[PDB]
Amino acid sequence: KLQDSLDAGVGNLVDADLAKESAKLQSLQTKQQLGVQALSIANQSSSSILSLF
Amino acid sequence: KLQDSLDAGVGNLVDADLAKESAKLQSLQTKQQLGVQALSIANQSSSSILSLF
Repeated sequence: KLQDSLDAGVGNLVDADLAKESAKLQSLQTKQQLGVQALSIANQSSSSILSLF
Repeated sequence: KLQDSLDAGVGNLVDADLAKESAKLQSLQTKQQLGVQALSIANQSSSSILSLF
């Protein structure tokens, strides 16, 4: 019983809560796609003054 | 007879009625799977605004 107690304790110290991780993964993936789109939008800005000449 | 009565009293004090526990187990498993589906639907919420950009 004491060994099972130490195993449950080590699991309480280290084990991750994966159900949080799935939601944070989905949010971070959507944020990555939005950041790539924002990078393209920022990249377009330089060409607007090409029409000036 | 007095020992039999004391054992019956201890059983009345601590023992559980498992027939209620069976229906509670079925309802709780169904509620757990429904909560997992609700969690997935909550995780999908962020994706809708990618279409706007």
